[PDB]
Amino acid sequence: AETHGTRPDLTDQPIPDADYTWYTDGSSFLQEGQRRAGAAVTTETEVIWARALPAGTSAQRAELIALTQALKMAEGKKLNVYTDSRYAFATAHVHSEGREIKNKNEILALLKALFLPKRLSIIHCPGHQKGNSAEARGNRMADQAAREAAMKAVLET
Repeated sequence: AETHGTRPDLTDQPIPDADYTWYTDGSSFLQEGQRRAGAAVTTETEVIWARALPAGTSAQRAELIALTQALKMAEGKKLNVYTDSRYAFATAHVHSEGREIKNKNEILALLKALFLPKRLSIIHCPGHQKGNSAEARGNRMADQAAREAAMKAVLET
């Protein structure tokens, strides 16, 4: 049981009985002078969802959006979901009392979506990993799909 959290039964380690294990990533980069971004939810081997996000979108906000989308798609199911983002992890895990100065909308939407899955763990794993370990391949896969989605939309196809 977490405390000063939002969803009281949310955990940070893999639940034995999970139906789904997904990896999420936001990615942001500058191209043609402007900030571009995308978000994705994947397993080790398959892209469940990935989208380009509007110009200006920070990495932080892209990461909230990716994690929020995974929670929605897992509604009613038991989910282990990994993020490489300490900021999305904290936002999910720790309740903040101050009126949000940044990403107020994305944070509000992530917080509502926390309650969708039947059971949930949001786990933070390291990014940029070279392993064939499940997590390594999961996180790589999510990073690649999110960057790819953002790239394809900026280039226009």
